[PDB]
Amino acid sequence: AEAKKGIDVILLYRVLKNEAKEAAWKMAFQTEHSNGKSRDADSTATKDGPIQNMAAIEYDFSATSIVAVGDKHIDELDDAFDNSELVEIWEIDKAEKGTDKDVDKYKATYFQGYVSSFSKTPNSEDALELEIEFAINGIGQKGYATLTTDQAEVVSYVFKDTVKVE
Amino acid sequence: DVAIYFEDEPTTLYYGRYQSAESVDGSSNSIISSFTIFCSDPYKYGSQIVS
Repeated sequence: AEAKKGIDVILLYRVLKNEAKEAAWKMAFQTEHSNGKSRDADSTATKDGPIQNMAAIEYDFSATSIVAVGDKHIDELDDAFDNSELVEIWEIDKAEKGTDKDVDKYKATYFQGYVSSFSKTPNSEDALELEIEFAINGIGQKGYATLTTDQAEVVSYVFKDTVKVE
Repeated sequence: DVAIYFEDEPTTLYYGRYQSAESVDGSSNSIISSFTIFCSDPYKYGSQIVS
């Protein structure tokens, strides 16, 4: 079988109030992100053995990227953090494709939440780095999502001849 | 009242009776707890001497 690479999972964002004007955009130069879920297990001891009682779900979310020059979406995220508005998040997997009624769609998951951290540490010898954390309401939903052509490929050059370009 | 003897004092005598216990847990078969004895005559007697 074949292992699954971690470079095939990307993230998309969109501010909630602009859901009728634009499609979700992709943040550039992503390095890693972490997604975790957990439940609190409460144990009660009886004469037969421990019995576990489970609690609600807690989400732990984080992201990391490199700030690019001329990118205006970081300003949108900063304004959303300042004014405390809702943000949508998509987690799209590029290694899975749909079969019957979703031919050009990938498996994904849908979240909404706020922004609760915004940090950056510029040093004298490295590149600028950005770290974001979220607080998520409710329970994430499952389905299939659409990726445009320019957000799913990498650009490279092709063969060229040895004559002057006209 | 009854007589109470302790092994680390082999030459003493006590007077008292059981008063109350402490709550025990019902989730185990090895239990540690305690109970209280109430002595109203507070003195510790010795052997009897006839002279």
